[PDB]
Amino acid sequence: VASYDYLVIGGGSGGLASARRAAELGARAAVVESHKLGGTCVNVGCVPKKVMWNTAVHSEFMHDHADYGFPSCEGKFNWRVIKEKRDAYVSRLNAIYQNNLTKSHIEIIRGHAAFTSDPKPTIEVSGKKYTAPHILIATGGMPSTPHESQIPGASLGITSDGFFQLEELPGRSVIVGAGYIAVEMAGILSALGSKTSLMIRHDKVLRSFDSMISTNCTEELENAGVEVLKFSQVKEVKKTLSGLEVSMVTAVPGRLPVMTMIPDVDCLLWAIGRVPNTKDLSLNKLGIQTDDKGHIIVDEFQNTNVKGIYAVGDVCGKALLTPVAIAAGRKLAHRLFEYKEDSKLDYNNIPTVVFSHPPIGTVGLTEDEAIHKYGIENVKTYSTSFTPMYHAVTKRKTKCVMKMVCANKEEKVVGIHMQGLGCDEMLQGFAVAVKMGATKADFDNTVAIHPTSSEELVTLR
Amino acid sequence: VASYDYLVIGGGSGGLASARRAAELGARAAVVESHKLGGTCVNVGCVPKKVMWNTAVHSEFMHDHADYGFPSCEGKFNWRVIKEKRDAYVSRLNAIYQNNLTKSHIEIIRGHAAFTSDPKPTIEVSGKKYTAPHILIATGGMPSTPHESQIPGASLGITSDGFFQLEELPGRSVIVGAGYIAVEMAGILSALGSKTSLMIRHDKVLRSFDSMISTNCTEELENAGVEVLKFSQVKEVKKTLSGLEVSMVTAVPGRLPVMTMIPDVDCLLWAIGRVPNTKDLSLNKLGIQTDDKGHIIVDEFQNTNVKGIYAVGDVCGKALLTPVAIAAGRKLAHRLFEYKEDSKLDYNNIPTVVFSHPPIGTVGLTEDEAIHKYGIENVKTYSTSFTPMYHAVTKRKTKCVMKMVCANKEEKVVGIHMQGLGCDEMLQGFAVAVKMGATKADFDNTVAIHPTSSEELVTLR
Ligand SMILES: Cc1cc2nc3c(=O)[nH]c(=O)nc-3n(C[C@H](O)[C@H](O)[C@H](O)COP(=O)(O)OP(=O)(O)OC[C@H]3O[C@@H](n4cnc5c(N)ncnc54)[C@H](O)[C@@H]3O)c2cc1C
Ligand SMILES: Cc1cc2nc3c(=O)[nH]c(=O)nc-3n(C[C@H](O)[C@H](O)[C@H](O)COP(=O)(O)OP(=O)(O)OC[C@H]3O[C@@H](n4cnc5c(N)ncnc54)[C@H](O)[C@@H]3O)c2cc1C
Repeated sequence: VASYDYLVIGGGSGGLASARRAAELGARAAVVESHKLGGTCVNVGCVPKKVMWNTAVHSEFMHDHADYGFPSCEGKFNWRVIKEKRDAYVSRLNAIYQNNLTKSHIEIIRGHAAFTSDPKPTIEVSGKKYTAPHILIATGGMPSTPHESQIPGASLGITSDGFFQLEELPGRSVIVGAGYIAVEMAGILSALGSKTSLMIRHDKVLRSFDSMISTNCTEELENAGVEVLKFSQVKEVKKTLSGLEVSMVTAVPGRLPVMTMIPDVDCLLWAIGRVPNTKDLSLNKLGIQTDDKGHIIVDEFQNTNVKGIYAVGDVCGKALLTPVAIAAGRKLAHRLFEYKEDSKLDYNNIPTVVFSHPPIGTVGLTEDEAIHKYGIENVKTYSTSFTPMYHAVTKRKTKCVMKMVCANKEEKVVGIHMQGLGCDEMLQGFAVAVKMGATKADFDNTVAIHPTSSEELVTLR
Repeated sequence: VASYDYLVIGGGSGGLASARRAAELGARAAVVESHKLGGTCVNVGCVPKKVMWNTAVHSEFMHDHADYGFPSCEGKFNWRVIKEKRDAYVSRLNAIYQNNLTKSHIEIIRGHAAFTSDPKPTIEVSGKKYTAPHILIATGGMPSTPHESQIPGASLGITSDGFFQLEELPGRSVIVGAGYIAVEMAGILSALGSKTSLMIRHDKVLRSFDSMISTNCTEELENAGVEVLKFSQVKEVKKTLSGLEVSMVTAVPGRLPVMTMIPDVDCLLWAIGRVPNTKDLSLNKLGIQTDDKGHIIVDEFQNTNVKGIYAVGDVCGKALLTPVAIAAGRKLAHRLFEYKEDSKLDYNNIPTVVFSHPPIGTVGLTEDEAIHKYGIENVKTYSTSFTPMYHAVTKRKTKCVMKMVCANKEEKVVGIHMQGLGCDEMLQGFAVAVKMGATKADFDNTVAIHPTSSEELVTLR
């Protein structure tokens, strides 16, 4: 039984960040990883998605070439070219992460970890036992797929994981889901030339975002050539002579349901949710609490119900983002190894960017949320909608929408929501201001930068 | 003698902003404009420059097309196409501004204003007299050109004004100056295909910016194909059989001077400075103080030395930016018409973006300036340099450099300097944070947005 100061199960965003900071603080740490280091973000998430987004962005920009004075660009996108380069880049990152661990003196234990029946919390990997007074579970999640029992032929569809394995651009693609992953995948497939449909259960995507954003985003998708199938769900999938045939039920409220077949589908992509990866951990041998989806339950300090067992990141089911896993893992290392007892992540005011076309940035409360926290009488919003100057000379157009949610007489800025060209890079510093408690006077008293889209946020009236 | 509550001389950025706010406050105002409304920014500045930058940006992006999986884009940029569209857009703005004035009930007096010999400050426009207890001079500036006496044939060169009149892309262009305007013009001409040289008196451009930026910017220019002629100045210009011939002196320190002729020059562009437009105002009839360049001198509240005469914007010679003229004109209207005596613009922490390739964003003190304000022992900087993920798959590369200047033990953020893709839209919100007095802990405690360039600023170590 090898003993360490800190054992980290999972070498993804949160596990690596926590292990590294712990080691800086003098901990003797080991990371257990059964697949590739870098976890979901590097291998099948953030990174490869962003490369594909940059690619889709080129496709759009190329539509405006002629408007800008240049000769019309003619063609066909070659999927394999970028796929090969994308894979190589991921390989480069994997090697870097590994080196980061080695330079820090963190041991990498390769294999699948499971808790043992032993009294003091102990794990087993490949027959060998390992123990530590502090064990972090950061095993992340996985894409959720429907059961063949509820949707027959569901297994003919792929998930976001399968998207990263594709080697050719699918001719006809149907994406099921209305969350950010669904939205991003649809936007990439469509821009690159797949005839794409997005199938949602209601009438708008991103229903948990501020309603200005969910409305605007749904419109932008339509405008970009994505067919949004509203109030629709899949009833069955079947393998035909030439691709797939999707049976769907459309049930507009106030109307009779109608069943439609979607033929000649090359790619059916389930983007319906994520499930936590806890199933094969033997949690129950320690009685560690989970919810009914399998999420590990923790307190504000990332503690599980068992002393010396912590959990961070996706496996916890809250705020499923790489930077949150990182920040939570770092704060936890400071608490454990630097004895900063008050060290923990504040889950409010976490900023998010959705890589749609144009991209979306949001931080803080939606208008409704502020309304429920402070009362209608105490909430005031400011918004603007305009066509960015980029489009002044183009036939193709996109819009930029921005909304600021203020509370109390002081007009404290409690939410910023926007969609538009440049919004992916614009959000970070306003997130800093929001975190600091800025009021609207603070924004207004900041001299604008002209001509930019960002200046609109400091000139709202 | 027609009397108003407020007379504004000049209908550009600051004059229009001030007149509009005054009118909201109940003032009966009139704007005197001898040319086009919108002034320098709209007609020959910010706006047309940005359109040309977006055009240059397309040119670059088109170099990466093939790397991204698409077929090589082949050609020749057509200057007149975009020129025509750019001019139309400016025409659209002129009409909008005019309408803005009318909707506000502001009178537009068309013509050139000059002060009169009259005791109570009075102006004359086209034979008629106008007076007000509050008169704002916001006449802006103009490009500076050398005297034929010092540089013979200087008048064969054009200025940034002339740049906006060009109808064809010059084959060979030489730009003289090392300030932002010079840098921007060179970057646009070069990206669009002119064989471009930038002639600077020292070894770096943007010498008043943080030295990380002046170094990086000079390198990026070289890397983008701009020939930077260091320690060089023009000695004479002459009209040859086929364009211009520029005689220059290069005087590297530690070396002997060497004279070179530059032949076959299509376009010689002077970007050496701006001069205030005060010369034809008859200021001296009121004894209004100017400095030796012709700038009107004002106090912190924009007052001139004469009661009821104010000046804002470029004519004052400080912080030559549209948003500063706007903010100063607005604060002044609140002071005059809302009786807010403490109403004035804080000239610290004004953010700037330079539309180079990649763009530059800066706010606050350079490292040297912090060093002189606080002492070397009290200044600590943080910086990073990296290749944006956009280039992971391209043969062409650009870099991103960021620097944070902190002061005192608390590490108050007193300066942010950066250059890189996306930096034009990234700056605004950090400018808000800087204005509010953020410290480095405030940045560090803000959860990152991944994957973006902006996240680097909140993860500096
Ligand atoms: C398509 C997609 C796009 C995304 N885009 C973004 C984005 O742009 N920005 C963003 O912020 N977030 C994005 N996310 C979310 C981000 O990827 C996750 O929030 C993040 O990866 C969660 O980190 P984690 O540390 O919890 O887990 P993970 O990164 O998943 O890592 C868990 C690791 O544990 C390993 N493991 C699991 N069980 C065991 C075991 N028993 N023994 C040993 N090893 C084990 C796994 O192999 C894995 O490497 C995206 C996600 C997806 C799916
Ligand atoms: C090439 C270039 C690019 C620039 N790019 C940017 C940029 O991207 N961002 C930025 O913030 N700033 C930029 N600037 C600077 C910005 O244009 C100026 O700071 C801004 O225009 C100054 O406003 P102003 O109100 O002082 O004067 P102006 O806008 O110049 O207006 C002065 C007005 O007064 C009129 N006038 C003058 N004298 C009289 C008289 N006697 N009677 C009647 N009317 C009169 C003039 O015709 C004019 O319309 C740029 C400038 C240039 C030259």
